[PDB]
Amino acid sequence: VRLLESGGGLVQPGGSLKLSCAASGFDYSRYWMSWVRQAPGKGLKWIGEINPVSSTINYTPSLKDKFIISRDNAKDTLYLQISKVRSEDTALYYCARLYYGYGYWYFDVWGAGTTVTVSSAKTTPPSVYPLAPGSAAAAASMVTLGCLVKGYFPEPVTVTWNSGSLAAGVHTFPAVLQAALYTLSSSVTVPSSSWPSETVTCNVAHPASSTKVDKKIVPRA
Amino acid sequence: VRLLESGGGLVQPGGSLKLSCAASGFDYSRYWMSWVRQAPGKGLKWIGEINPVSSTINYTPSLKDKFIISRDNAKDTLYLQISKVRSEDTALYYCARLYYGYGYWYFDVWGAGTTVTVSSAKTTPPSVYPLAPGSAAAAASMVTLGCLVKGYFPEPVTVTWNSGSLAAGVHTFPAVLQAALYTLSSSVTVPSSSWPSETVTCNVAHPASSTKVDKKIVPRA
Amino acid sequence: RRRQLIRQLLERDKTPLAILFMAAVVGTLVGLAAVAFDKGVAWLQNQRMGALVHTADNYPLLLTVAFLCSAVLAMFGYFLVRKYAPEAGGSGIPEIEGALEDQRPVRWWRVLPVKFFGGLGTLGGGMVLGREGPTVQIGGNIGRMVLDIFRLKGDEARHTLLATGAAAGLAAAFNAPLAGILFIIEEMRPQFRYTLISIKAVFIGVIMSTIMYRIFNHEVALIDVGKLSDAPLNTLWLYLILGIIFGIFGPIFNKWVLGMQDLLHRVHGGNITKWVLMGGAIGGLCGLLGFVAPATSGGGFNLIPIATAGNFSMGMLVFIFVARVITTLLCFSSGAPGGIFAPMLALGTVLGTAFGMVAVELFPQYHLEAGTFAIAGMGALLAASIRAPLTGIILVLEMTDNYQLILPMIITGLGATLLAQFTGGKPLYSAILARTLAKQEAEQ
Amino acid sequence: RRQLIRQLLERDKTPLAILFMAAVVGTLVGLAAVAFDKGVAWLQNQRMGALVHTADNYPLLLTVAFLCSAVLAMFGYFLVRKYAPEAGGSGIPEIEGALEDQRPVRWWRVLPVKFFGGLGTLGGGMVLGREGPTVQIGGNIGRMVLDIFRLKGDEARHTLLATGAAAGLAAAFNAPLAGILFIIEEMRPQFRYTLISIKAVFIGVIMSTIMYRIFNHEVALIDVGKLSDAPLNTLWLYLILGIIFGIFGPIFNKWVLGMQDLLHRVHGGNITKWVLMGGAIGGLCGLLGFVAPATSGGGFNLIPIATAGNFSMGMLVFIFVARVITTLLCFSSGAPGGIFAPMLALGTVLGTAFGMVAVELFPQYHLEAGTFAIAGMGALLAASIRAPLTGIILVLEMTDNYQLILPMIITGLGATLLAQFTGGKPLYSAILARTLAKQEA
Amino acid sequence: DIVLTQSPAIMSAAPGDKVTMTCSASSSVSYIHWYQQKSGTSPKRWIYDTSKLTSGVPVRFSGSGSGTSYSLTINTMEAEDAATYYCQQWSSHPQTFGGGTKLEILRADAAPTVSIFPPSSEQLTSGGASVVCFLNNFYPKDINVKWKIDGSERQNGVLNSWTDQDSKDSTYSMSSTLTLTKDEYERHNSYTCEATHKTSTSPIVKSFNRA
Amino acid sequence: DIVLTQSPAIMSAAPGDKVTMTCSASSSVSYIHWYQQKSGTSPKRWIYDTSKLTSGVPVRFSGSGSGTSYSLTINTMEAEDAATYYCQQWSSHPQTFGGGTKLEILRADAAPTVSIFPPSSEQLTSGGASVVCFLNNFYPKDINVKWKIDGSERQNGVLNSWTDQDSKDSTYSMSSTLTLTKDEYERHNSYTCEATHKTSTSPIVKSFNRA
Repeated sequence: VRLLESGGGLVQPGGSLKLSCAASGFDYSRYWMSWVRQAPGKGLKWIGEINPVSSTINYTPSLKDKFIISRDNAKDTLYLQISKVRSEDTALYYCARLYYGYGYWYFDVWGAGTTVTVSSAKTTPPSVYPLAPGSAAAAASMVTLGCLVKGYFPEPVTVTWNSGSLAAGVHTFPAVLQAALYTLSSSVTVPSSSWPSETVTCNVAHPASSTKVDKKIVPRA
Repeated sequence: VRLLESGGGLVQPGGSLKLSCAASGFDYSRYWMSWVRQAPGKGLKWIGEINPVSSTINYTPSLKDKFIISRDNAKDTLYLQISKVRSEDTALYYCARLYYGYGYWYFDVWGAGTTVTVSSAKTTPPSVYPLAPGSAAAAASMVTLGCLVKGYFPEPVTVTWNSGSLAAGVHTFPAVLQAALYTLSSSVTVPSSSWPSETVTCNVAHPASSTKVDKKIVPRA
Repeated sequence: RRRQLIRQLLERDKTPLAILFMAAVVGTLVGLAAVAFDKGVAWLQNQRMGALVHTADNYPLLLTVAFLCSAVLAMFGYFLVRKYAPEAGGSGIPEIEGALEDQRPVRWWRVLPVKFFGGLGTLGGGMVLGREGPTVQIGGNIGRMVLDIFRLKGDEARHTLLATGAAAGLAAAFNAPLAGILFIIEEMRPQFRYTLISIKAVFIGVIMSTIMYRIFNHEVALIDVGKLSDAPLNTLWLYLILGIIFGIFGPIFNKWVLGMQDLLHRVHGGNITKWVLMGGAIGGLCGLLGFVAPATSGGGFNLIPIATAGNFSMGMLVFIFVARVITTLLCFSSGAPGGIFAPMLALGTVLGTAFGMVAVELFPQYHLEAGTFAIAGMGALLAASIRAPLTGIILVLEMTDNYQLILPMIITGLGATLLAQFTGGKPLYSAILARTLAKQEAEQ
Repeated sequence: RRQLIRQLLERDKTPLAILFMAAVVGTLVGLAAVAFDKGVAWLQNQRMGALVHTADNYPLLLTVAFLCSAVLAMFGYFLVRKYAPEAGGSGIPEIEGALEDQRPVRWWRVLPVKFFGGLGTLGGGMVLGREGPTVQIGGNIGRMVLDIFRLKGDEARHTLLATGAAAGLAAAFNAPLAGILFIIEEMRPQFRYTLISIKAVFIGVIMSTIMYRIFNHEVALIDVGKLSDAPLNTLWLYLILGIIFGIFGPIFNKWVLGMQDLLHRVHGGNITKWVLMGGAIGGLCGLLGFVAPATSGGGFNLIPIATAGNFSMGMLVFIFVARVITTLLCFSSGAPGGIFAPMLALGTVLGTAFGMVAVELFPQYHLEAGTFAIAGMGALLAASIRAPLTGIILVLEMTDNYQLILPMIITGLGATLLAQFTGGKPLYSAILARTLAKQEA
Repeated sequence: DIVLTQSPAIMSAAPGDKVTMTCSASSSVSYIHWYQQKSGTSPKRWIYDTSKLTSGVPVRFSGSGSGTSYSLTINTMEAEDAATYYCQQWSSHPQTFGGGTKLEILRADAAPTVSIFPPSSEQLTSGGASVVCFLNNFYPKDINVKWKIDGSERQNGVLNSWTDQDSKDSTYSMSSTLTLTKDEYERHNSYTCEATHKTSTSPIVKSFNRA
Repeated sequence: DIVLTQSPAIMSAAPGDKVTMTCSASSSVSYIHWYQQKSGTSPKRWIYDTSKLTSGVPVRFSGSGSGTSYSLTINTMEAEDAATYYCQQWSSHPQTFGGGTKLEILRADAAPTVSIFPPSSEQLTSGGASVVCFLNNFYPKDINVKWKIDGSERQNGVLNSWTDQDSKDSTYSMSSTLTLTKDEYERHNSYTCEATHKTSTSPIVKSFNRA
């Protein structure tokens, strides 16, 4: 039982796109399919539903051709068209299959989501800067390292350390947007004896801009 | 309703291949499927049948796993895998959907067939050469042109004229074999008052080497 | 009297082999008979289709031949009935219901050829009647004929082979074995006293005639509707309301079907010519309408699937309904040979669909599909006019095969029988026997 | 004639009191049946949980399996012997009698005895159904509200007794139609006209089904999926299967009756030799519901598994014999609980086995053993209890393979036909005949 | 496994003719099916269960038989009936097919349309030089092609191919392919193609000159 | 259309504890459903029709209420139990969701493990200079930060960014980052970062000096 929505990404305002949910693990007809979006860190809202014989398609109290739901049982897939996109529509979009118990319907099984970012801002690679502690700090129990992934657009970047093998004691913080670019930082507290005697590297992908980068945190010489 | 079998072409003697038949237009579970082959020039030979739940598979008086038949109800696809391919196994292979009336079973809808050639030869894109009438064409009512398809292996190839829009007045002669390479021509007749005045293109297609050539018949300058 | 019971219990379910074997031959004949009759009606509606193609230009001339063929055949049918077997006009189920009570004659030498060729005429011209009428009666007489021809003696053999013929008759008309059996033992049988109908014999009859029907009619269902959606428990009350609506309309329909029988009697006064003429006039109107509005005419089976799929507009539905009440009355009420059973399914579909439409828009939280109400409503007119719910349900179920709709189907059905009782309607099959049996007494 | 015209115009008129009272009966029987169902479930789960606590020590677990089953069985047989002997065994014939005005409906007694009695026998994993308990419980419920509301008349006494018995089968199988059909094919006074309002029996069953659905929605008792179809040149095979059931149908009746007797000797009517032999079989149940669960239990579990053709031929024959033995020993021993359910499970297993043979013998028919499973499933019920029309519609409502309607009828009919021509009798009637005759002699 | 043998292996009637072919079988078989395989098309279930017609099969087609002999009949055969027809049984396992009866159409005469074709210029950049010559839509099927390089005969390195009988017009068509090398062809000027057929006593000649 | 409003907006509760959120509705609603959304994953169906645990759901969870007011409840909360609970009705149309209630592991306090960072050399090879300050691993989430440039307070071009609670220690981290142009940066020397967290009335000061 998988629902796999794709089609998300960056669109310029006033544009339009076609999000797509691709379904496996069940008889896709018989089942009502739905679209529910989440305005980032905020309330879940329901876009619409479409029945299996596509003879019923219901939207939310939403303007004329804003949304256009449809599906193709032959390809086992569900589409959603947003037309004249605006910043409102920047959100995580999940498709879900509809069921019930007593007969008041619920959202049975959800997809992972795709993010649609609605922005005139241009895609822009990130710059990766290491964060060694300075020739002014006396190495204690734990040594804290890090990298600043400054000046990208759009979300997301993926930050891992030592190709993700140093999974312990890491924090990638949330990115914050500023004047149409994002910045995030990433910590990795290792013990004092671990480093500089050992190589601690940070790996950053921003695939939006085909950027892959490895920046090694060498101590402040 | 349609069965569109494939994966055939050229195999080395003793070696093995897997045919897929991909079905679409009917609930593919529900139906016992089958394979029937036909050696060039000769009659029909039932190979095997698989039910929907894969819990019954009969083969003809075959050997070990001379043949292996399977099906993927998820993909709507039938499979036939042949082993130790001696040349008896050079045929056109039909996947057929099975059904009954009073209850004595027949082969309901047949696919188009893929060809399998057991031979040690080599896949060769055909050469296609335009055949326009010699510089003094005493152009009567109806000009006949054609295109020559030589030096391919294996079979088959398909010739259509202007992507099928020209169907009336088209021949295609069975390819003849010469030093392990096949050759054929294809003729077509139009109003003289319709060519050179209008594009006449032949679309040759050799599946085995996945080639299309679109030669367009230029008058003789 | 307990000692009697002990003797009876130990002697239960024992049917003389003669009876069983005779039911078998009964079913086989009724099956073939119904098969043949069905093929006949088909051939004729096809002939008529063939002439409309020979005159496919000239619009009024086509409208003419549509009418005239239907005229000619309907007349021929009305005639055969009036001139050789008055008992075989109208349905013929109450005629058989009576025969079971020993209150009517089974003049088979008469009815068989009359009802058969008579119906071949009325159905084959595209009139709004079913085949159950003809085949149930035809079925009963075949059962009588083989009781006579074989001189079988006893109350058992006279009730049983009459009832198994009757059932095989419904079974072969709908390809509905269980519906055949359930019909007998819920509606057909003597309703007020114990009887000697062997149920095991009824079965064998029906089995045979279904096998006969399947031999020639293999690989096509009468109504294909596909697997519909389900109904959630919070959706049920809506089928009860639909049942109520059918419950009030059920007897209102019975009034008109009876009343109309009368109002049409005057037009001909019992006169063989005013009848046959009026006969071919409604008949002509049928072939005419089976061209300019075919949903208003014909048996009705054709628009069941179309309506279930929700392919008619609301306008078009309400039209079809009205036009079909009219044409249903006009054909049955006018005493032409042919059941009212089939066109009752067609009306219940159309009405149920219409309710479902309204239901769908008003309750989008239910995720309704009009077509579940079509199927609930399909056997509900049969449950409030004929008042044989158990037969209607299992008939619909055998035909549309949506067993997941069992609850809504029962609940609609039951609600229909309950309101058809509390508004003082009467089992339309009974009321026709009561009019017929009383009309025989009160002319003495 | 004059009388008939008067009757016709007065047909299908049920006093609104009766209707309304049917509605309440169904509702109670539904809830009752639900609660009973939950109870048995709960107790099978307790026993499952103790076998977890002693999951090491092999003979210690085999003992606790035995002893819980023993103890619950005993508790059941006791409640029955000590307070309502009428509520031992099935209880269907007991109600059939009541319909004939030949047995009393001591509800004040049976309700608590059959209920908690069954909760004991079923809940210990005995080879008995829920129809027994629910059908009887259902009738008494109908009796009790006839009493409590002082409804007067033959109608109100036969109707509210019947709707209760129907609601009882309906809620036992989620099978509305089978409920109603059972009444008017087997339950009703078989030899004289009666005043059972069918419209009333419906409303009952409606309510009790609605009750069952409210607590047990989105779970079928038997899931089997959509089977294949049966071509016409395949039908004869179902007739042969029906004959095989037709011969074995009465042979089964013999042993079920004969075994009621051979087990009476073991106790002689003595409340202690009974209850003790009661928990001895009961113990052998929970024991076998561990070392070969298919030979024990209600049987619904193995229906799906057999229909899908997942048992071998060996495994099937075993499960059959084992299940004949265990079926008799539990019902024959007058423990409270139907034989209806275990009869389906026997019919499936037999039918499947026939289908296996069938498949290998006739490759050109493209058979699927599982179609003979579903034909055979109601066939024992058609040759032992001889209510084929209820059997068919019951299987149909539960397996939902309407396409197999012909094979199902043909098998069923062929079974009732040969269980007549080999001199067997409606096992539910023969029990009433034994019981009514043992009353006068 | 029943062996089915089909009456004429190749038969020949003129439209209007009632036609019958036969499927005789090694043991007894019941309800056989028949397949129509037109030229380079897949088999099409034609007649099933001995005598039922598939949907869309003209009623001009019929079926009968029982036991060991079965037949398929065309009452007033039509020219678009040219196929090979197989019968098939599955009353006994495994199922089995007939040898096929290739029905071929008798029609009136049709003069061949000869068309001559000089080795294309990219074929000269290859090394070969196949001169092609189409004879199209002739009846009957026996035709005689003759090659004349500079008035003199050639019969080395010639290849022929005939199509099956066409489904609407029932005519045949033939291709002739003279293959030489670049020089072996350039060392001549006149190439002719000579067509002898029933419809003309005097051979239909067509020729091209490089110069 | 119906607006549901879940009462605790965010809440904390120690493992093995009785937790209960509301979901008050603007009109009357029946059989509401509850979804658990863990951090960065697909919402999952938890409770439905006012209170049936979905296949899988630990038995420690429970629903109830009616009409205008419902509630999810956890007798003995757990580790794996923190996440976001969204109630949802579809009793009326269109369906609606509640605000959500974030369920958080309450824990023992933690003072923050502060790190301060000098702008990288390459960031300066570009004329930007970000001073990063990691306040790692502190409970509660409530913290204050404050920068000192040459020991002087500064509010511009500071960007602050908390992680959501940890799933290894249930503590917050937070980063403050101060961005300055290379020039801007170079005319100052003493750069300090002041953490003011509940577990001390004297702030953890962490700072460096360019010199």
